[PDB]
Parts: sequence; structure tokens; C-alpha cells
Amino acid sequence: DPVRQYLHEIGQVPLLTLEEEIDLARKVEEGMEAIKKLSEATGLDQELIREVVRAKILGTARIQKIPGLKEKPDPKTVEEVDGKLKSLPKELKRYLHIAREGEAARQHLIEANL
Amino acid sequence: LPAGVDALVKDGEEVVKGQELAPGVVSRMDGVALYRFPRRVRVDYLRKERAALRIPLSAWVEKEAYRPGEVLAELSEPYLFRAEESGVVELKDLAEGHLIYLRQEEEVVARYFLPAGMTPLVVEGEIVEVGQPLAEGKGLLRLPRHMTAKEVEAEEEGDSVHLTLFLEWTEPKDYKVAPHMNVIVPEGAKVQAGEKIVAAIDPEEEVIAEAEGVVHLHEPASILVV
Repeated sequence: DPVRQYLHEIGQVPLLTLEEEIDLARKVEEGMEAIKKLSEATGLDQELIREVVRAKILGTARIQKIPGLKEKPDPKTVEEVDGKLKSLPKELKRYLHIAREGEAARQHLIEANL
Repeated sequence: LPAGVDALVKDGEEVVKGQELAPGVVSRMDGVALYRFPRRVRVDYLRKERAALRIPLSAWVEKEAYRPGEVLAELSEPYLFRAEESGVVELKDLAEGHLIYLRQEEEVVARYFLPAGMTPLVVEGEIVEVGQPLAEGKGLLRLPRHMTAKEVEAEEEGDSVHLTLFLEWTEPKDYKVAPHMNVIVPEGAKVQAGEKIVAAIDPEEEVIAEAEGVVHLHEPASILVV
């Protein structure tokens, strides 16, 4: 039964306290703006390294493997980018990890208020 | 974990099956834990100084490094700590030990150190002269339990010996963090002067380092161990 299914699937996680809420939004926005400052780093665009964050977070190649026969090139437009900022000093790297944790925060947030 | 209760375990410390992380908290698995939404932080600052002092040689314990409670001198009877200068005093009294700043007008002429059992003979601001009775030690007169004496000094004149220390104490102060705030510094970190401690809703509600010291996170809202 697919209805009561999601009914028990949502209650599988607590919602949030004001604290947790504000914290979530905190690391979210800090992460995204970290992505901004990162866009100023290697000359990458605003939305580019963002979806790339999803490339190395939301899973393995499964994300862009089948978004239709055309969405956006994985081995070309993504791969090199994944390796282009790996060569970079402490500042750009800390901004990187900030991006990661931030997007994850977005997710958790979403589920509660889901 | 209930509001206000602290964690008897330090942050990021391996805990064991059934082991106590708090009065009522039981960890049923082996692994490392972490603080989650702490409600307090104790920042213990350090303060230096260069201060002279004197007491008979039949007293002086004759040590360089005086540990927090390392026994100080001997002192046949209640020797009077005698002022070598005139100026308004400052009673800085800290735990068992007292400190006295001698300044005329504004500028300080000199600062004197008063270990345990050495009592102030004048309230702060009250004028003192040279040779004027300043303190009284008796018997024990040992070093404070939170302080440390670095770089001993040697000056010998008659019965009463003169000596100076760079002794640097600790001035701890805590802060109660709020839901609209978040910690910017790691547990057990060594802060700089005016270091960012906790970022808040308003940039003003934040906390900086009073002078310089160590941050200890406490009263976590809960603790998670993997």
C-alpha cells in the first residue's frame, strides 16, 4: 500500500527545533556563498560547481547517468572540473567542503518541512 | 539530554558500552561521540605580569618554577610585607592570592605579588608610603592553586631577600550561547586576541576573545556517538 507507505516514510525523521532550523539555514547559506567565492576562484560559473557538488555528493555516476539521452555531459563538462579544484590551496578547499556540508543541510531541512 | 545538564565526557572522546557521558546518559555502543548544540562555553584566559616581592631568606623556599600550589617559603613569624614605594594601591585579589598595583597619579610605579595567606593591609585606593606596611604572610604562605611562577629572580640584602616573578595566572570566564547563535571555534582551541567565538543572528550578539585563552564547550543539548 503506497499511501500509508509514504505516511510512515515521513515520520521516520523528527521535524526540527528552532535551534536546528536556524542552524540548517546557517550552513545552507554559508555553503552556497562558499560556492560563490569558489566561482571567483578557478573562474567557474555560479551554477556549475553547484551541480558538480551534487555530482560528488548525491551519489556516484548514477546522478547524470540517465537524465534522458541528453541533459549535460558527465565525462566532459563535469569530470575535469572535479579534478580542476583538487589542485588548489587551503582557502579554495575549505570553501569546497563548506559547499558540500551546506547542500546536505539543504536536503535535511527539506525533509522535515516535507 | 535535559536543559542545563553537562557532559562528564570531553568532546570527541572515545566512550564505551554503558559508560556515563552524563548523570543519566548511557552509551550502549563503543565509539567516538560529538557535542550537539552546546548551551555553554568556558573560555579560560591567561594573563601575564612582571611583579616583584620580598620576604626574609629564612623564609624563601628557593624555587624557580612554582607550580599551582608549590609550597612557598617558611617565614619564622608574621613578617610584614613592607612597601618600597608610594602610590595609590590596587587590590586585584585573585582566589587565595592578592595582587597590588602601586601607581602615583596615573602611571604605575610597580606591582607586588601576594601569595596565599598574605593579607592586604589597605583597601584599594588608600594611599601608602615607603616602608609602609603592605601585607602579612605567616607560616605556610604558599603559591595559588591556579597560577604559575616563571623566571625566578635573585636579590639578596640582609635578612629580607628580594625576588621578582613573571608569574602568569588564569582568568576564566564562560558564555551562554543561544539558539540564534552557532560556534565558530573547535573544542579545546587556543583563541587569539579578539577571536571569533560564536556567530549569531546579529553580528553584535556574537562573542570575541576577551584577551587570550582556551575554549571549553559544555552543556551540549545532546551528544551523538558513532
